[PDB]
Amino acid sequence: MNRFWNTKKFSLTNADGLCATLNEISQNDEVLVVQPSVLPVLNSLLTFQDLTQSTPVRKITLLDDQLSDDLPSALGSVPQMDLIFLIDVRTSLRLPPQLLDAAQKHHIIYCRWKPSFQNIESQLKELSNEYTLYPWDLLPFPQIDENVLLTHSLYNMENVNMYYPNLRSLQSATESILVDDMVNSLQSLIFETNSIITNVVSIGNLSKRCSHLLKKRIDEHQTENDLFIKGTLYGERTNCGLEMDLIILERNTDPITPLLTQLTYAGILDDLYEFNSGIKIKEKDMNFNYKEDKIWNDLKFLNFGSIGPQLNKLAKELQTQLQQRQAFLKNHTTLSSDVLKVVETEEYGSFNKILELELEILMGNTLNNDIEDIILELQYQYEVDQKKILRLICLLSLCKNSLREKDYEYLRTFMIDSWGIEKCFQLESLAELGFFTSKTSKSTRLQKEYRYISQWFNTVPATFAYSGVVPLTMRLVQMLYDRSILFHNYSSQQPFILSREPRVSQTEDLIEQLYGDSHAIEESIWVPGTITKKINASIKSNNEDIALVVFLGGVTMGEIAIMKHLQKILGKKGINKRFIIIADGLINGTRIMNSIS
Amino acid sequence: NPSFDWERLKDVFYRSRAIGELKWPTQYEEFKCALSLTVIAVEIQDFIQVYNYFGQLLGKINLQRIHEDIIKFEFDKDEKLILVTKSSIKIVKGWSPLTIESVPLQDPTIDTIWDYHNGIMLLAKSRDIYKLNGNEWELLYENKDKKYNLLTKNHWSCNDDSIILLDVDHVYQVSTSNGALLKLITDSSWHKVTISSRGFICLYNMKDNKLQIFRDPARILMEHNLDSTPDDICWCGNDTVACSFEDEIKLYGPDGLYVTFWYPFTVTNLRAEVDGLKVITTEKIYFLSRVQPQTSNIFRIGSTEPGAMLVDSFSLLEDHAPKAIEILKNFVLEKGVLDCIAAAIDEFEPKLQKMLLNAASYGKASLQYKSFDASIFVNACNTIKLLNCFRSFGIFLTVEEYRCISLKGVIDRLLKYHRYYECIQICKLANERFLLGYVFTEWAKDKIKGSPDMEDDELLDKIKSRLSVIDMTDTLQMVAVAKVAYLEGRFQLSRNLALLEKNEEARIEQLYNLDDDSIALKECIKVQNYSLTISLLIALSKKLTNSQLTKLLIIDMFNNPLYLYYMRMDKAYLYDFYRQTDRFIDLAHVLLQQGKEQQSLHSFLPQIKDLYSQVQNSEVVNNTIEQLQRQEKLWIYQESLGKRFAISFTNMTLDQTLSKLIETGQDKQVKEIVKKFKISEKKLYHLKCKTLVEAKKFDELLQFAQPIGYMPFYTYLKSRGHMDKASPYVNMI
Repeated sequence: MNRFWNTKKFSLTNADGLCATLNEISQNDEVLVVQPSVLPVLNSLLTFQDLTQSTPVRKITLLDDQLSDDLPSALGSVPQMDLIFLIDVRTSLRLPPQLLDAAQKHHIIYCRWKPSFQNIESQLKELSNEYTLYPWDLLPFPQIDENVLLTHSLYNMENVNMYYPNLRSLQSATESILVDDMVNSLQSLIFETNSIITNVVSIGNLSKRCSHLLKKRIDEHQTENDLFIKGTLYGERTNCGLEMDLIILERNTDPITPLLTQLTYAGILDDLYEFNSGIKIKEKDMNFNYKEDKIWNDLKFLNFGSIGPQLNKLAKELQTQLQQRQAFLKNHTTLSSDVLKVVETEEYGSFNKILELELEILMGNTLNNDIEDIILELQYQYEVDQKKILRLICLLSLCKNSLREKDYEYLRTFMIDSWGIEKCFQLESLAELGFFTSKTSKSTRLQKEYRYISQWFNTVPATFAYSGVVPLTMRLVQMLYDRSILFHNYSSQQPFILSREPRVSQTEDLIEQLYGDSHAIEESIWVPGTITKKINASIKSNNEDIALVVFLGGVTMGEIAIMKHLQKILGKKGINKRFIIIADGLINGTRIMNSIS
Repeated sequence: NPSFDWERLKDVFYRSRAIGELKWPTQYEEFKCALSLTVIAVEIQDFIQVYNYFGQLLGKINLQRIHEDIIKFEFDKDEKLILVTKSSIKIVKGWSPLTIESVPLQDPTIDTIWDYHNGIMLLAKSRDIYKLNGNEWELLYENKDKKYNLLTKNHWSCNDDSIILLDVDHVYQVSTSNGALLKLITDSSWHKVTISSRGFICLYNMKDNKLQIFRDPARILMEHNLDSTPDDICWCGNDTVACSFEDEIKLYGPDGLYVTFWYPFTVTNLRAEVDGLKVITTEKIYFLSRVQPQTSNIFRIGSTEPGAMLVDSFSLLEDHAPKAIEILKNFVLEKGVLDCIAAAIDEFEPKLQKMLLNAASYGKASLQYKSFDASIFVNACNTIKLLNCFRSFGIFLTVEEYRCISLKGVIDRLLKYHRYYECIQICKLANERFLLGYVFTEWAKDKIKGSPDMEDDELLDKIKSRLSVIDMTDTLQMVAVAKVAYLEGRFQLSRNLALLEKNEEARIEQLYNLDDDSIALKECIKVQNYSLTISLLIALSKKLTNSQLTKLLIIDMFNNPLYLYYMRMDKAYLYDFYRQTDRFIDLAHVLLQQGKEQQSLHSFLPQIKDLYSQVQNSEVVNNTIEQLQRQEKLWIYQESLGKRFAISFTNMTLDQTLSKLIETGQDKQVKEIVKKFKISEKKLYHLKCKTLVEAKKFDELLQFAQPIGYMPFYTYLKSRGHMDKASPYVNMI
């Protein structure tokens, strides 16, 4: 596992899969037709120069509406170079309308998770026969960091958040498709590395459905005999034995954190500009590759207040010393130059205004009658964007468990006046999702004032990811392996202090007051230790611990750097764990509001 | 020593053994008979009886009166009786439910069948060459002028490729794949042919006895001028040619020598197997096999091969144990271990088999640690264990035949006569699982195709009860069982049989093709494979009607809007669906999305107001209509400003429309907006202050200063393009 859970191999394997499949289709020149929602994924695996070398493809086209008259131009190019479509129907269930339409007016590659045990298309039957289907096996490859894997399941071609679809009536099936996609992606990683999953912890109602479905699709595949052979034969490092944590969390467990203003260097760049599937900013672009840009690795998670001063050290270090590094040092200086100037000028600054104002809610300092002037001053005096208020208004409701009826209809009315009648449906979807409610399949939602959370989990004392606030997602993960956070604020009943394995004992009562139910957290154990694990472990012993953290619904870039800090703080305290943050996309405050409607 | 006789021609030994025992000892032997591999079919008056080699009556095809003359009958490859009539050919497919499948000539009005032998058939009047490639006479050779002159029905033969046909003067030939003449010898007076499995052609003259076995023309391999005309010139596998003088079978060989195998009783019929010459007598059946090199070394008299002295060494372990360890060291104990193993399989008697395997296992462990894999020994034991289990069931197979036809061949030959339990043990004994599936599904196929009046309730138990005992997977293939139930018309348990499959894709597909679509859809929810369910629905929509889909969706897919998500791009279908389903809040957002997609919300806005007025079963609905009723006053009042100020006001919010009034400059209309629309005192100040500071040094705020705390007057001036003239507000605070 240590030599097999190497994420860099995933990226190279997927690149080899496309190239191997591409050549066998044809040997003459080819024109690739790439779906717009998958294009940044390919450019993450391989560049244009690399692709043309081992494969005959020379031009890449998009499935947008522009490829209708250009399709006829491509039709002339079709004679010169073969046309091979590239579509992704895993989370859309429907082919791109432009592709099917263009077929009747003038070879398809469909992405698929790596097969598990063996090793939708009737729509095009109306068009014609002799259709060729070459599957492209895919695995979640690292894109932003070595220990971070994204499946890009949160968004389909319309760019609607599958966790928060704009059409509210479809959340019973849009949500459940995402879970089915997570299990298939997780099976791809589990079987490739031949890992054996030990005790599993899940928080939130939707998380349980992902663990149970994963157990069903793993139990139906492997048996006890099939389990003994895998662990013992495959090295198992002969040190401790078997351990595979599968902490599974969903976004609704911690909705406050996406509404906060990010501060990490890769968070601010994600906050101001939208990263895409390939983690490349559209307006100004460079190779945001951790493998290539060695400086990018050391700066992508520091507090933005440190990127500037620490770039002086990096700049002067090359003075005593390279040409490739020479462009890198100035490129990140320019990024720290472009970003820094935008901070104090755009919205009359207000970047420090929002940051200090967020705290005034996170300790309950902002009192009831002050909402009138605070919200009004932002919209008018500072000319701040609508989303930066609608995100801040949602923060008010969550950190006080509700809003008084005097202000709830005030804020709703004020938003209608300042931004039209469309906000009476944006503010309606927020209320149903629990982001902005009042006193007056039942998914989990926060049900407590953030004053209690700040007191209990010490979220407001390591506070570099956000505006001086530890995300509640870190505390939930930390409270399993480390009860020291609770023992100073919520104590006298903690069973232990430090546990190698994730434990949920004597914490179900805490969730009952928190999420409104005591059964939100469940630890359904898998193959039970010395009964099957240590018996297999000690067998090969005589004759670190990967701790996958699945993020259902997207992880903010501030919650990625806060696990790395969490992994380090656990390492010094005895519980040495490696955290692999499997997720399904990047989620921010601006991404949410563009999806809630 | 078993080498009692073990006669040799020139260098190789030949042996005779006893295979089974017959229980006729009557005219049945004289009566016509045929053999394939296990069974013998004799016609006793109008009662054709099929006996195995151990005298067990398996089946009995009484002639259905006659209805057609029965000249001959054989077995092709699978022990299926091929009763041949002057008019047509009637193969046999079942013995308890006798289901003779008659295959007629295409034109049974001019010619007639003259002879049939292993497929290829030959007409009578116009001597054509046909072939049974199924339920038809697939023609192979076309007639011509002077094609052939077979003196008697015993003037031709064929096995799989050559269709050698004996002319009067020449010896012609045909091949199945092409059907062409390949004339061998210009001069010939030959009267018989017994082409073997490999292709070694035989001949005979019967005027001067001139047995002249060949392999190809222009070459002679043997020309023994035997004395008396024989009775049955059979074949000894692939090697030699025998005869049958009275009770005297002589295995002829090279260079004019023969070995005589006298028999107590007369010789009736001879079947040329792959590696034997099964000889039938009135009492028991014999087997003129050929001695392999393994047994020719171990059991030869006065032998000195490594195989022989290992057996001697084992035979001295009983009392001369310190005198039998030295013999092992003398020779090469690698040929001896393998010779015993490869010779124990050949032997039939269990006693020699147990000693030979004892001898090999005795010397097997006197080798290096990894000298050779023991799998050769275990495989030999398993092969011998099976070939002795078949003998208990009446099927006698040598090692060659049990591998020429695999375990499927044995199972097939037993499934014909409804012996399913025996096939169960054989499959278990071989430690196979794929054949175990093929056994069960055939049993379930016949039971459904058998008793037609058996009620569904007890019948479903019978299939389920026997399935539970048998532990196997991927080969049960209940969809084949479901299809058989469907063909019989008992579709009630067809679903029930479909519901007991471990393959989700097959269970859903079979249930769909059975047209129990309501049940098929519901079960697909349990699997929770949303990829599969959405594939069923699009296929379901291909043959159902537009309304019938909706009727199914409402009843069974109420709280599961998956199909709607499949067509979210088609607002047309979702529109009429939601009203007919009588969902009104959900319908509003579809109307809403059209407004935002086409950038026109007013064109839909009053219609949305209508929909929220048809539910009333909520509290947020009363709030939304109020924000809509208040919007109605906002919109109608916009035309009032356009009817008295000649300014466009459409698609402007309350916030934006009040700013426009400050830019132009009004007194009461801005105040009319505030008091009528319930605009707070605070918001009025910032909105005009923001607007005024853009009005290029308006200076009216001093005339306006007469509840923002007097502070933000500075910031609008200070933090914008009005840094100058900020002093008046400095002392104003």
